Amino acid sequence: LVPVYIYSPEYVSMCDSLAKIPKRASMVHSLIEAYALHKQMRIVKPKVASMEEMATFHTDAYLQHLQKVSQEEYGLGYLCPATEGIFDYAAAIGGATITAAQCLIDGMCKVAINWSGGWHHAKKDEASGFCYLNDAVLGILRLRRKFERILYVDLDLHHGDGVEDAFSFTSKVMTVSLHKFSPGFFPGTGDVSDVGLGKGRYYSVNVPIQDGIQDEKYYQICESVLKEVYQAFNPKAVVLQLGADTIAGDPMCSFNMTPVGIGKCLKYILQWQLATLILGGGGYNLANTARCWTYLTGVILGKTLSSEIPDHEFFTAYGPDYVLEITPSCRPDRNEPHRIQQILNYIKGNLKHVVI
Ligand SMILES: CN(C)c1ccc(C(=O)NCCCCCCC(=O)NO)cc1
Ligand SMILES: [Co+2]
Ligand SMILES: [K+]
Ligand SMILES: [K+]
Repeated sequence: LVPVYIYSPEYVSMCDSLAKIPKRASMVHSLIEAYALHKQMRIVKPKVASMEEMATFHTDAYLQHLQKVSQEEYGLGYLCPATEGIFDYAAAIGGATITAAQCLIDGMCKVAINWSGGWHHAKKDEASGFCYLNDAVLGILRLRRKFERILYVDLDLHHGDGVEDAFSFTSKVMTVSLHKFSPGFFPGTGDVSDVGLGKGRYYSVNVPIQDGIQDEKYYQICESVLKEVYQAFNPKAVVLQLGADTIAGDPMCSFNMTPVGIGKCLKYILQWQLATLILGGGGYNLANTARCWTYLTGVILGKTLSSEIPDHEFFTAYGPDYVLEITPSCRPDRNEPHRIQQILNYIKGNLKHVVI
């Protein structure tokens, strides 16, 4: 049947509050609306995550803390300050991801979308990198009720450390993250020699990338890795994290990608035809993130979209040119193709240890 699109007016208003990405949620949805793609999807009201559902991953001590400070010392510092209503926004986004997982279980759909999810840094007892709750972990754990092996792919600019760590000692969930890996660059983990630990050894994969990667070399990397993971690990479902802080024009100022490069990655995964749970993440050039996740939504739906941005609530944000396409910046590509090749070999090596 048709892709699920998780959405409600109130969920969006809630996610709009998030101080680092104000009104992003409305922008993304408004743009998806303007292209009529919600017509071609099933809309499902997210449920709010209960206290017990969040404790499938997070500790009770953490969670009760989060709640208390939401009314008026678990990582709630500079990057995750303890503002009002944060407990509720966290529950909302957690429930939204879980809800999508549920839809995939009940075979309602083969793809389910929560663009406002993708909070990949949160730990069981600590906030991190703007992430107060790990919704990707919550959804993976929900998918494990039905699906034997889960692949978590993370294409955010940043290492999916929170999700990797949660599953670091298990062979039931494999984590693949492609990310900027550089001294000083958050969160600092996920060098190619990071493979997980114990029973989980070889069931974490990390691709370290330098500034200025563009669509071609990026897709070459991504395809090469996923092909191997697919053959070795033979996943029964995919949780996919598509943070748009990789996209040219983002103030993270790092990668030099366009949504076409990412959708080719998404297409690769989609052809496996598994239960796939699609998440957003970072993305701080707000119009650009909307263009990306709108385009990606086109891809999910095998639609080609018109190059001119329809008029809608946030049309002014798309000036001066009002086109869907993003132009690569002229920034240097810092990725030596030798280093990339050793990275790919090192991973191919690693993945030989994975036999199901
Ligand atoms: C005062 N000073 C010199 C500094 C203050 C903050 C940062 C920083 O960490 N910036 C990066 C914030 C991390 C965001 C990661 C969240 C994300 O998009 N994950 O996907 C650096 C220097
Ligand atoms: Co990010
Ligand atoms: K990543
Ligand atoms: K693992």
